[PDB]
Amino acid sequence: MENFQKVEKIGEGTYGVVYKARNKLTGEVVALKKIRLDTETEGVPSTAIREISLLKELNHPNIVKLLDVIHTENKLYLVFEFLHQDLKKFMDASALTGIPLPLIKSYLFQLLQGLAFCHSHRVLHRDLKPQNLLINTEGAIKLADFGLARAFGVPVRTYTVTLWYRAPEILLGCKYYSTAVDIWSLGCIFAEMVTRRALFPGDSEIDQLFRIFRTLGTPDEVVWPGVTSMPDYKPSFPKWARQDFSKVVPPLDEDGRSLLSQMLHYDPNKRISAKAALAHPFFQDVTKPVPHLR
Amino acid sequence: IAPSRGSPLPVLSWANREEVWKIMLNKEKTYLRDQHFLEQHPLLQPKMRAILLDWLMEVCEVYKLHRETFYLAQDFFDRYMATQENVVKTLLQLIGISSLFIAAKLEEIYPPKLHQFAYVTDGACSGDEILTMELMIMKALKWRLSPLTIVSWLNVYMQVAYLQYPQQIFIQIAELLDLCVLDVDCLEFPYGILAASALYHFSSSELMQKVSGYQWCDIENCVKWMVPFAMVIRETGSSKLKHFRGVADEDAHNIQTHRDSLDLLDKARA
Ligand SMILES: CNC(=O)[C@@H](NC(=O)[C@@H]1CN(C(=O)c2cnn(Cc3ccccc3)c2)CC12CN(C(=O)[C@H]1CC1(C)C)C2)[C@@H](C)OCCC1CCCCC1
Repeated sequence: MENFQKVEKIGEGTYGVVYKARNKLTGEVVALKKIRLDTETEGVPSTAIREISLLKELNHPNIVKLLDVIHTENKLYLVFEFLHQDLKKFMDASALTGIPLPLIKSYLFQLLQGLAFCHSHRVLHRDLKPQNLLINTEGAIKLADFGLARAFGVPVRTYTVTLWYRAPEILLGCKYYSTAVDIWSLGCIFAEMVTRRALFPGDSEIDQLFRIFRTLGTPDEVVWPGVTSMPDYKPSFPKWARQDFSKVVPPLDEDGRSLLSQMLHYDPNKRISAKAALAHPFFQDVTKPVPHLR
Repeated sequence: IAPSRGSPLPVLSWANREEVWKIMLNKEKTYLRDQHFLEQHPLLQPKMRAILLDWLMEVCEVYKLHRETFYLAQDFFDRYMATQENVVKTLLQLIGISSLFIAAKLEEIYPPKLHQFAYVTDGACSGDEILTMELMIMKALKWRLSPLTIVSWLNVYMQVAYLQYPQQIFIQIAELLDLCVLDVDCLEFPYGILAASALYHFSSSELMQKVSGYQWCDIENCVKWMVPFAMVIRETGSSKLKHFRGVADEDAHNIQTHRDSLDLLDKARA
């Protein structure tokens, strides 16, 4: 840690403080997460061990890089690449002017590429919110904060994810998570980039559900087989009609509304996958397929 | 590596099966095995490792830890020892229990607490030593703690087959793998090969190939090496699936169990 100069505190979690630090020699700027081992009765925190090993496995342009792990004295330092700001700060800074649609398109495309890679690794992120998405000044965006990530070689169970980005199957009591919960979060973020306002800013589990219902319409067995049989489903739920996406996300064209609607499909079994979303015509301008063998 | 290996994964809605498969195949390139690593520790004997791993399995049963947790600890232990030299018998319990502590923190939702890992050592390992050792191991392993274990390969294979009662079949194959892993010579075979060969002994070459992609030629040597182990298991009748308080029935086959494997190990090696 001799060659690092702390520049400013940029964060703080249960397991440590995060600092923006500058390599005094090379001039590199990194994000230092300092874990005070003296205060950890269970040693290296399980979330830190899990996140370190995962990031060493997941190398991708749209996944924050873990540059180093340094054990000095009684401190463990996680050295991460530094990105000047998160997506929440960028959206707030752009609230008056709005984010140009080609930049919204590029960011969503990149987010889905990083997510598709995680899903290919059989890893669920489970905490995709604007604060966990980092941008640089070169047009890139990366998934970050893998503390809640879990491998799904076997089902990942729900245990008694920020409310605003929580999928309705979770709110209704599903016993397991799926890759669809990550797609749901990105769908919420896609709408938030377009409207400059969180799509479903609930203040309780039931308020969050009703907010979803008021926009996408109250689910039924036709649009989501099994809803009425879910643990927290109540036949007393009010009957709201789905709203036209032209009113929900006005700046979006037909292709954008189509993708968003598939990312927010109620049925987890039918919600678009990350790889399928990348193939959606909304991204034809930004990508073109490769010849297929067989 | 196994150029004759096909891809058995079915079509996947959530990802590109070719990419999922390639990622699984790449694990063997990062996570190495050295069946002769004990030659780096002249004062150790292979039976000491069988004794240590058998004791870890029993610890896992007592705390109802997952089979994945036990196999993570086995892989951490084996890879760590390959990076070290001249370890003596009196330090194996600490290395083993610390490997299990790391594995439980990775894999379990609510892992036992550190003082619990010190407790089962019956006053031979303190909590502070376990804390020191977990860091030694993790750094020597370069924080590469996500191998595809022997038992996770069994779940992959059984899931391809799915997509008598599968749960009982699973624990019976797992029990053969539990016996084989006690013999350091098992490390001659890729974890995926070991799992495919155990499944073959409870099924057929056709099913083995369909769920693992390996051709018969790929597993023949492992199968022949595994023969005495499968025979001693077969002569006893395989164990039965058990219920575990606090564990959902649909997850019961993933709980690590423990039987008198050291005696079986002797009869097999004979
Ligand atoms: C006890 N049940 C089990 O383990 C199940 N396993 C899975 O489904 C596992 C867990 N998984 C998830 O969690 C999960 C998370 N998102 N999505 C996608 C999604 C999206 C929207 C809605 C729903 C899902 C999946 C998918 C899963 C199948 N995987 C694969 O890699 C496939 C390639 C392969 C064949 C090996 C991992 C069954 C299949 O296994 C058989 C049980 C049995 C094995 C033999 C012995 C007894 C138990």
